[PDB]
Amino acid sequence: ESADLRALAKHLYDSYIKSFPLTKAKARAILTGTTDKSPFVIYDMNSLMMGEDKIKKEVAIRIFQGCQFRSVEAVQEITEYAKSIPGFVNLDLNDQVTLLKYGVHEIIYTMLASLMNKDGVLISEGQGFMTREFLKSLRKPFGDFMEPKFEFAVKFNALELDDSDLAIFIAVIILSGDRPGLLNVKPIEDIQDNLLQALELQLKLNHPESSQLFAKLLQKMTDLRQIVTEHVQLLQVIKKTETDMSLHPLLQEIYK
Ligand SMILES: CC/C=C\C/C=C\C/C=C\C/C=C\C=C\[C@H](O)CCCC(=O)O
Repeated sequence: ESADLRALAKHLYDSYIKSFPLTKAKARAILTGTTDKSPFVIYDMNSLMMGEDKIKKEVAIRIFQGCQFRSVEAVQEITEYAKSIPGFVNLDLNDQVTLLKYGVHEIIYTMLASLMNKDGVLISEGQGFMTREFLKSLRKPFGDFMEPKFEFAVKFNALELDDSDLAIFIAVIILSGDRPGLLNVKPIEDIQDNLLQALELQLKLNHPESSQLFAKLLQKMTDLRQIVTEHVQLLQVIKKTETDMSLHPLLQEIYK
């Protein structure tokens, strides 16, 4: 019955709204311009300092540290959303951790796209907007830190997916039965099968005129992996040239 799939889709979308304060709908509203949600833009040094005063230690590293914090924040959000996925908490505690460890970043960059356009990205819950040109001008090796993300966002945002779609998709990402070290693989794949069935109906009903979106979308998981890898490298480079820089223990744990 497809009525069981629609019901599953609604459960997931409902938890998605409850687990993420800044949705794509809100982001897009802000990005396309209103008066109350008009963001402050940061494109240079002055505006940066000006922003630290209106939005609420060298520029590059100080900024990068913000990224860390935010990432940790997102993880917490994703972790809580994972629990609402039917069957997920019923799995071996070890596997629950495995799926989270690997799936967390691919989900961070997927949702990050919602906050990006070709010229920049929203920060601090939509309160601010930092230009891609500023980030790209940062000091090596932090200048080439965000470029891969912007590249993906532009390509991915072209699918024109909305929140209700993204919720089933990140559910599928988490429930991947091919993660390194999964003890009990079968029960996991059984859940993804169902999720995939929800995403397939969801997309067809929500994007009737959009040919083979389901396939196009599933392909993007390829781009996501690439993004994660490149990051791990660069991240390992910062480690050596910046031995005086911290790293949240939760993030260090995920990269082993
Ligand atoms: C208060 C905000 C200050 C600086 C943030 C500026 C840009 C953040 C925009 C996107 C980053 C969001 C999440 C994380 C992105 C990075 O890719 C994570 C880097 C840390 C890591 O994952 O190892």
